[PDB]
Amino acid sequence: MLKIIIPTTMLLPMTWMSKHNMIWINATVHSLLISLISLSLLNQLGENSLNFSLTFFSDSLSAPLLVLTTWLLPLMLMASQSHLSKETTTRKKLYITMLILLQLFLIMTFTATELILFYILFEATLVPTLIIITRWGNQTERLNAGLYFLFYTLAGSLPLLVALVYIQNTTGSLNFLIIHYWSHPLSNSWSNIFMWLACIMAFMVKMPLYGLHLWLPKAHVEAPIAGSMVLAAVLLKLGGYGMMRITTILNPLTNYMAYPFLMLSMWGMIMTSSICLRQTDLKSLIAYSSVSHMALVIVAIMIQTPWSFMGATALMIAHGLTSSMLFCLANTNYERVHSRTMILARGLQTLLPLMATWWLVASLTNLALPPSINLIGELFIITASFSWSNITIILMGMNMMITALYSLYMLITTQRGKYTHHINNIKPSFTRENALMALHILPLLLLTLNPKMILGPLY
Amino acid sequence: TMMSGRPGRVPLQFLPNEARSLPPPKLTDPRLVYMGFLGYCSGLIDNAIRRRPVVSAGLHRQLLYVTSFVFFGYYLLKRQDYMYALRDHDMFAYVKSHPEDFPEKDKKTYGEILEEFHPVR
Amino acid sequence: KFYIREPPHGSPDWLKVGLTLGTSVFLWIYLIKQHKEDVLEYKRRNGLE
Amino acid sequence: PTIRLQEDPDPEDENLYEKNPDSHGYDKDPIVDLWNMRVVFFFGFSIVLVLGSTFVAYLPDYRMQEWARREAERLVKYREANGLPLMESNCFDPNKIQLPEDED
Amino acid sequence: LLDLIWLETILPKTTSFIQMKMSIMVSNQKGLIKLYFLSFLITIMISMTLFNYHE
Amino acid sequence: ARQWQPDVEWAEQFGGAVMYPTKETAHWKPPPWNDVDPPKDTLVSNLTLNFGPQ
Amino acid sequence: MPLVYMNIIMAFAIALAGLLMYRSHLMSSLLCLEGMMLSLFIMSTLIILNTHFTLANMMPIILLVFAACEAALGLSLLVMVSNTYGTDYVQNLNLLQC
Amino acid sequence: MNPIIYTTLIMTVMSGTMLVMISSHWLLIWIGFEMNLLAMIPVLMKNFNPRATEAATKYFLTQATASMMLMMAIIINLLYSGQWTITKMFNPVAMTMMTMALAMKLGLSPFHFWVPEVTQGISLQAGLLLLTWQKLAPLSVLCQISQSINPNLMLTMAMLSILIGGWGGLNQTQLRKIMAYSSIAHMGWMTAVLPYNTTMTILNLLIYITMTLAMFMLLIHSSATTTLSLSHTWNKMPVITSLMMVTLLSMGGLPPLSGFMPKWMIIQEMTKNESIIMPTLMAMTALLNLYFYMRLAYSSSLTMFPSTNNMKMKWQFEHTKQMKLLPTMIVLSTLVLPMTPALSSLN
Amino acid sequence: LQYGPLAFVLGERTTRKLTETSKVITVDGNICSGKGRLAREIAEKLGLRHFPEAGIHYADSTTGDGKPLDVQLSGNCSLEKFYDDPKSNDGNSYRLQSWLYASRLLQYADALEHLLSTGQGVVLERSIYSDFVFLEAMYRQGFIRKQCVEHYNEVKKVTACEYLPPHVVVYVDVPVPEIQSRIQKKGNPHEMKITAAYLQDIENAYKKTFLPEMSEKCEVLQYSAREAEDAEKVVEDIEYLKCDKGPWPDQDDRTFHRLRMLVQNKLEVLNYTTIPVYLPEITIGAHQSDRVFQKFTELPGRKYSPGYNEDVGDKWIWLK
Ligand SMILES: CCCCCCCCCCCCCCCCCC(=O)OC[C@H](COP(=O)([O-])OCC(O)COP(=O)([O-])OC[C@@H](COC(=O)CCCCCCCCCCCCCCCCC)OC(=O)CCCCCCCCCCCCCCCCC)OC(=O)CCCCCCCCCCCCCCCCC
Ligand SMILES: CCCCCCCCCCCCCCCCC[C@@H](O)O[C@H](CO[C@H](O)CCCCCCCCCCCCCCC)COP(=O)(O)OCC[N+](C)(C)C
Ligand SMILES: CCCCCCCCCCCCCCCCC[C@@H](O)O[C@H](CO[C@H](O)CCCCCCCCCCCCCCC)COP(=O)(O)OCC[N+](C)(C)C
Ligand SMILES: CCCCCCCCCCCCCCCCC[C@@H](O)O[C@H](CO[C@H](O)CCCCCCCCCCCCCCC)COP(=O)(O)OCC[N+](C)(C)C
Ligand SMILES: CCCCCCCC/C=C\CCCCCCCC(=O)O[C@H](COC(=O)CCCCCCC/C=C/CCCCCCCC)COP(=O)(O)OCCN
Ligand SMILES: Nc1ncnc2c1ncn2[C@@H]1O[C@H](COP(=O)(O)OP(=O)(O)O)[C@@H](O)[C@H]1O
Repeated sequence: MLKIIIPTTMLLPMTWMSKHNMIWINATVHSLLISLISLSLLNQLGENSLNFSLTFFSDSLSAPLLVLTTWLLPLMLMASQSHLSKETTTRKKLYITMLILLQLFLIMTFTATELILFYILFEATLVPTLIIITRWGNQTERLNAGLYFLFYTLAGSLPLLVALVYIQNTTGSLNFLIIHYWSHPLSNSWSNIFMWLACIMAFMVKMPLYGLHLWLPKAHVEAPIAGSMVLAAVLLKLGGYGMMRITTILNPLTNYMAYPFLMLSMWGMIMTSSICLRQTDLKSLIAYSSVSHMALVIVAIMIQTPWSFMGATALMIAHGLTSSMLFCLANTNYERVHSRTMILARGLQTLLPLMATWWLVASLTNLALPPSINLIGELFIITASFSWSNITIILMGMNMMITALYSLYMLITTQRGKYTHHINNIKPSFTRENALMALHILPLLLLTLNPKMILGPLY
Repeated sequence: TMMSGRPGRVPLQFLPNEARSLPPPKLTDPRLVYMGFLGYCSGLIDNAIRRRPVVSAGLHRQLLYVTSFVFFGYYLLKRQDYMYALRDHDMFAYVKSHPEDFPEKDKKTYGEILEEFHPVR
Repeated sequence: KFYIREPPHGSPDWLKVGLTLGTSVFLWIYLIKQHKEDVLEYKRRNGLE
Repeated sequence: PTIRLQEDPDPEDENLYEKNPDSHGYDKDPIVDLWNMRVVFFFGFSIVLVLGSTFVAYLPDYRMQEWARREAERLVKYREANGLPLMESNCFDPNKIQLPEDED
Repeated sequence: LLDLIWLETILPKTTSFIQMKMSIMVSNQKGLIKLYFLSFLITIMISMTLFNYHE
Repeated sequence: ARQWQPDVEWAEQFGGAVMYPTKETAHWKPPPWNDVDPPKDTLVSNLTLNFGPQ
Repeated sequence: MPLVYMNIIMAFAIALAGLLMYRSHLMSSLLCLEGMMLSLFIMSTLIILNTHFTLANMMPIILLVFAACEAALGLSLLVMVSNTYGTDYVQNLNLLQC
Repeated sequence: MNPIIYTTLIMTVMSGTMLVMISSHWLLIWIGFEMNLLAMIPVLMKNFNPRATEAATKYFLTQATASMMLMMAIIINLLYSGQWTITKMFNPVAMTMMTMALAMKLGLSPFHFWVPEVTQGISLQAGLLLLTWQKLAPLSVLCQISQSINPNLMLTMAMLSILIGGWGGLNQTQLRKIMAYSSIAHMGWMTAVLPYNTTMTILNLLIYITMTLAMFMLLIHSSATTTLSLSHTWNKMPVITSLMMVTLLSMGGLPPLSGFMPKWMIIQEMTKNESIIMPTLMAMTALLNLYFYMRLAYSSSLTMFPSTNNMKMKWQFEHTKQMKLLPTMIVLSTLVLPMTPALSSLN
Repeated sequence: LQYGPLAFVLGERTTRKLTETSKVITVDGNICSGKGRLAREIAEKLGLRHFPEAGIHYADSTTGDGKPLDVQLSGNCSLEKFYDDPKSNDGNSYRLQSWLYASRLLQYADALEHLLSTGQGVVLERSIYSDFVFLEAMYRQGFIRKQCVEHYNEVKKVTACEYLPPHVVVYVDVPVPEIQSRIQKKGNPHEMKITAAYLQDIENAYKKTFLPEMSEKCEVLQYSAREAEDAEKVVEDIEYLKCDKGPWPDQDDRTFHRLRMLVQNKLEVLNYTTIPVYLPEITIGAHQSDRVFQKFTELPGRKYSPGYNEDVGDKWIWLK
């Protein structure tokens, strides 16, 4: 699959040799071409993976993630080129380089065939993101946000490295195929309990689990728009991919281990969905929405049923798209009014109608309206949980009610009512913003047309 | 430690005579290409630090950087391959000379081995 | 223009350019010859060709 | 000086619609702006979106699901034509399985 | 109560406080070699009677 | 509108003798810009000798 | 092991402790260092004399030579410290505290 | 100092280190250490001031005491076995004495106190020399006798060094003290794997020396010795600060950078043994070093600090003498992880 | 071969090019004195090199093309605005004072480099040793604050201690009424606003501090207004001096090697001028710093090194 990896490494010097006023055009065009190329990975087999070489492979869980990454890069390029207009050409090329390196690391991450290479790229993704946040953020809290983001990740991921090298020393290999075919049960031991914790906690922190989720509001609120897009769309799904890969070795230990994580995920689902009801900041509301959805994905991965895994894959894809669109929609208003307070700019449907319908469709997909892929994934997870325990429906049911509540609350607060009288600098929506919204939203509907492409290997 | 003392080893050779019975790394070896890339990056950083046009300032010195890195990398790769070949040779010889420590166990089929089943529910 | 004429010449320092290119060419030729000799020696030892 | 710095004042926002009433919000130069709009629309909506969706809709059935249906039809036909249970609870033939001789 | 206070208190704020306290304790030395070499003597005595006795 | 960048008040917290000023190290002073402390004007004490009369 | 070996090793330990403990004057610490050289010389000579190793009879000479090198180094440093402060007190050597 | 005398002193330092490395006799190794110290003392005092005199005196006292202990260990080993060859160290008391002597020569905790003071009191060139070249000989001797080394004592000192370097580095505003504390932590990382595999020790040594050379050469290029003096560099040399930030990230140990490779190999080698807890603690403690590296990166490259008016005059002048191999050290300090298997040419 | 350790180990010494006529000379006088013409006459009679007094754009003349740059890109201060509004709250007074001190330090380094490289002597129209008189004049008149004086003193303490004082100190003494009359006869509108107390403070500083301090280490030759015109007398007075009291007779080849390594590398000379002391008058915010620095690199021959700027006519770049 070097036919996708090498064009990105070629995006690098093409950007660094493009003339000063053609960087955005070249980057967008060739990133769109690269996404078109990567779209060919969706032709998956039904029994085994696509083993390209000794180091790279692809199944139907990683192909939609790769397509999502390659599609997200041009969207971030379009969203970034507005707030970087006054920026010097060299640092604009540096920003584009950061985005390209992030894409390359993500692309190699989803297809690395042994656990150590996956770990190396999984953690290499931290450097471009940190540089983006702490160099191109706007406020003074970006430094502390970057510190939280870095150290939460590393604290949970270093024990993963120790566990991985221990596992290879004991079993002889870390290639995923060999690990799956030669898998053996884990005994009920303290050593095994701590090896389970070391294997699981890094991905819990990345999801994030409700407990260790504090870094996420700081990182997503202080980041520039492209940073927020990549954090919400792809970087949260690294933990889900890692769990769905590493879990095969962990069983049968997971049955008595997953209890605290399941309880944390469900109750924190309720808690973080309730937090969105009293959020005075829009970006923080979207961030806590992401936390609750990813808690649902954690429950799905933990209970380990085929329907669970299909729902988790669908929910990961759907949430990536929806959260990216919501962040872009919020950033449009932010660039209008230079403040993130929700109640500052009100009644925007009167002044920005098409942007108002973009808001409506984003909010509708956020609260899992049928037959969107959001609800497909959520309902599959809910059915799997009901099979796991019939009492889960109460918690699941409560979450659905609060999710619809804060989604429509955000829509009503920002779009309806009467426009604030003092603000007179609300210009008509640009073609760039409307195109960006359309390019987020059209793939969601086209995907609900053909939903088997994002349902994972268990399909 | 482990490889420091070995019989019949010249102290500062860096490339024993027995290493010539191994296939040399190809000149298009990806590791050599990475060494050349490292040389190119060193040349570019040299241009940037000295406040010169990064891509085009000194072509002769950039070429010297690239060829120096490739030249060192070729012998580095040869020595790497030789040491790994020695490791495998010694391990195989030790396995062969100590049969009782590496015995071939009986082959069992999955129809005979009884693995406990853990239901997922 | 420059007030003083920037001791690194406005033309290339032909001596340094000369020996830099010379050592690059020499290194490349030596590496090619070493590779050919290694290939022949390896084929001679192992009974291939 | 009653100040702390020799710092530039914060500049005000530059409205793109002022110098270009039809500005597309891509760049300040109208020509580069128009061409950025055109390339985004053509390579996003025309090439990747429509042609990619068409390519995805006509992907060959490598998932082997019509094949599975045909195989199921053949086995059901054969088994019902011979008075067979149409599916057995043993995934593998018990004869090729050697259970432990005793558990007492 | 939970996010802005207690979840902050337990993992990151406790870590920062403990690391800052340990940094202040370790770094703030008087700069005098008298105390340093007294510490060296204590360390040497401990090593001889602990690690060394158990051969 | 513009991105926030550190000011004098922000930069002066990295200009002390150490990070985390405390009660004990509050009276420490940062070393001289060039690492040359002023010469301590040590009073020289010559030997005073009675040479004679005896 | 003989008892004279105990006495020499105790002399070395006493000199090491005396060096480790600092009072005021630097000079006394250099005295302790030179005493440690003296004890090492005596121990080496006794061991070398007892088992008839002929070729090591020269190493105490080299030990004394490098002992003198250390002594000269310490004296030069003490000269410079006293020139800076007027006394050889170790309390003055505290500029690198901050 | 006369250039001829300075060159002679530097070559005497290097010849003492080489004599330590090429000698099979204990007396000759001791003589190499003594020659190294004798020529090393004036180099610290090349630029004369009270602080340089203090650093020279403290360094001399520490190294002289270490030489005392090393000679005593040699003599005890001779007494209990008439052997002059550097080998298994037949006596355990002599082995403990030798281990503490070499650890105090290296600066391993609890003997770490001298290093921050001596590094701060000397110039950046002498600090570079002290923190790179002066570690080779004690580490070579420790490598040669690692079979008889006691795991309990060496691992205790290594863990103490990592903890103390991480903690002490957090409190520091001066750059030389930060480099000294990072040196102590890296020394602990090097000596933790010493009883298990000396090839990993040599690999960590080479990577650390490359990163340290890059960092000192960057700090010499931009004449900065404090945090705020380095906060000015972006207004004169932005490329230097960007390279410094990447080098700092590499120093922290984050992948895919060169710095990550030594810890990754050491952890793997320790887990080939049982040794599970200690590598975990080592990584969680190296997090502190990463933290204060990031503090430096925030102050120097990822934000823009206020400048002064006189920098406009510096804008018109070039860097007169350019240090060779700065570009090479930066590249080797960042982009060398894919060449990791080449460590097999080290054993 | 650029001068360095290698050129010192083999061959080059500088006491074999000092020919007893070097005699670094600095001429000092109160504003609007005939010191410039006296210095020019002294230089052309003695065969020395004359250094015109360092102004705001002195560094511009030694870099790139000798043409001055914009005030916003170099200096960021004007002398005219100091004469118009010496108490303006933008900090122009002390900013100008510190920029002038840095310019004088650079000029002293250049003069010393020329002296130690060719042996030829130099004549200076002022020095870093006498720049403090304007500082004290501003401070006594309330133009600047005490913190500015402390910052100046720190920079001067860490910078001026590394150089050698001039051999001969020439002072042109012209009383305050006469210099006021000369300013009135000048024609410049801006200067005419100099209060007499300012010139009195400058004169007081020169007589009380500069000359007494320079007396212990230099040859001080005071003159009067009428003695300055006949420069032959001054030159033959300089020819019959005994340079015996300063630190110059105590200088070896190693001290000269150190000083010659210091006088080149102007970045090392200017190192301690930009110490991180945050005075509001001279501290520049991040945004303005970035903007002005970006503007500086947009200049015709300032983006790259002095040999690699294509847009000023440098060819063969790819082969350098
Ligand atoms: C994994 C896949 C591959 C990835 C490998 C890693 C990345 C690539 C290699 C990296 C090293 C290579 C270059 C390093 C030296 C360059 C330094 C530099 O500044 O460049 C300026 C230079 C432009 O300057 P200029 O033109 O001379 O004039 C403008 C002035 O110089 C303007 O001068 P200025 O003074 O105004 O500049 C000021 C600016 C200058 O500051 C900088 O430019 C930053 C310098 C980069 C640091 C590099 C450190 C070492 C590399 C480590 C990389 C880490 C990767 C791992 C991921 C973590 C990311 C950190 O500083 C700032 O403004 C502050 C911004 C702070 C941001 C902090 C982030 C910085 C670190 C990020 C590094 C990430 C990699 C960047 C790679 C490219 C960067 C140029 O850039 C280039 O032109 C070179 C780009 C590459 C050239 C390749 C072209 C070859 C031919 C093309 C065709 C290809 C083959 C053809 C055949 C096909 C058949 C047809
Ligand atoms: C903020 C969010 C953080 C993330 C939260 C992650 C939660 C991780 C918790 C892991 C759950 C399982 C760990 C222990 C397994 C068994 C539970 C315990 O009760 O053991 C009992 C045993 O009784 C006692 O509880 C033994 C453990 C006593 C010590 C544990 C106390 C720890 C206090 C909790 C601290 C909070 C955790 C967070 C730390 C920062 C069971 O009896 P037994 O069947 O015989 O033993 C089964 C295990 N065997 C078979 C291997 C032996
Ligand atoms: C960032 C990487 C840092 C690299 C450091 C500098 C890189 C260049 C190294 C300079 C090359 C010349 C050194 C030696 C050449 C000829 C001398 C020859 O005799 O050396 C022999 C063999 O050569 C050297 O031993 C090996 C040098 C190889 C260095 C490169 C390995 C780098 C580690 C992996 C990182 C990847 C780097 C990729 C290139 C940048 C010594 O054999 P031996 O007497 O028995 O060893 C005694 C000590 N032992 C046994 C304990 C080892
Ligand atoms: C502004 C005006 C609005 C109102 C006017 C609207 C105009 C008319 C629109 C109304 C018509 C409704 C459509 C009716 C459905 C017909 C389409 C259907 O037949 O196609 C589906 C097929 O859907 C496609 O598969 C959709 C492709 C999915 C999108 C591809 C992704 C594009 C790349 C963008 C990046 C996305 C990244 C996220 C991760 C993937 C059926 O699936 P399938 O039965 O099997 O295929 C049939 C062909 N076979 C039989 C040969 C197999
Ligand atoms: C955002 C913050 C998150 C931080 C989470 C970090 C902690 C993750 C959980 C523990 C990680 C450390 C596990 C160690 C690596 C696993 C390797 C392993 O399992 O192998 C075991 C080794 O098991 C161990 O040694 C485990 C020792 C644990 C010591 C480290 C203490 C860490 C703190 C413990 C409690 C906290 C952990 C949970 C906290 C969750 C986060 C709140 C078997 O080795 P043997 O010695 O050969 O035994 C069998 C042969 N006789
Ligand atoms: N350190 C300083 N501070 C303020 N003004 C100064 C300083 N140095 C020189 N000047 C001004 O520069 C101008 C020229 O000085 P001067 O030599 O007296 O005139 P001329 O060149 O005609 O002889 C004068 O107006 C003087 O005030």
